[PDB]
Amino acid sequence: GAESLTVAATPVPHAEILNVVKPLLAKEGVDLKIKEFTDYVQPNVQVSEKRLDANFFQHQPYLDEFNKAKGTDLVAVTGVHIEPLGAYSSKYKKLDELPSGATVVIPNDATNGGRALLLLDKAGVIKLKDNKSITATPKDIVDNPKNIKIRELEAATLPRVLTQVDMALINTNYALEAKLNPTKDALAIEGSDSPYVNILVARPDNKDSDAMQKLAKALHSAEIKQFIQEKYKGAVVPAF
Ligand code: MET
Ligand SMILES: [Cl-]
Repeated sequence: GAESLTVAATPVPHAEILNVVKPLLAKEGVDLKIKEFTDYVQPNVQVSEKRLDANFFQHQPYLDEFNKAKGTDLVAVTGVHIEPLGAYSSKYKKLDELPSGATVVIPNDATNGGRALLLLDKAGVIKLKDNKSITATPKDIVDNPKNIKIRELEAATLPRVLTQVDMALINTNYALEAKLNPTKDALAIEGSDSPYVNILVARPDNKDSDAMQKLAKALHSAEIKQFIQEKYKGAVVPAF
């Protein structure tokens, strides 16, 4: 009979990708059971608490910081895709239009906050210190001529505050659920050669299990690459 494999995922793109791989896995004796979560904490907690076998929602910087903060030992299995992060505005059409004292909201977790600040640096809105890392904070800003006010709120909440700020830097999974189009709507956007490949994550006990390996291989398949390309039209970039 089939091997059970339970995977927590954010709904878009992750759970969509998993729904498309699920039949391929069934044909290799693996019964993939997908559980959707809307947040960036519970998928890890569920795996670490031995409730689910794996998850698919985060990048490696986030994982490493999560294990540090929580004292857990979740491990990456394979990389799947990149979601270049965009800056969105309901009020302005290009960065040059941002007013003095503009409110710019970014995620309040260490890695996605740092990532957002790095995009602001790349786009020339602010400048970060020369020795900055990818966990930069607003304290690391060395130039802010427009006196931008950097606001920090939980990642999932940013689409809901978009109309109440001048600009928001929104994780693509959340942007796509909100019907934002990163390639058309973004005022600035990351490149895809970045630290932020989204990874399948599991535990030491199952990373090298037969079922886990079959899932990992399916997630590098030509078929999944095609799905990602046609479905997300460049908003989600295959990492293989
Ligand atoms: C929980 S780390 C952020 C994950 C999100 N899908 C991104 O790539 O931006
Ligand atoms: Cl753990």
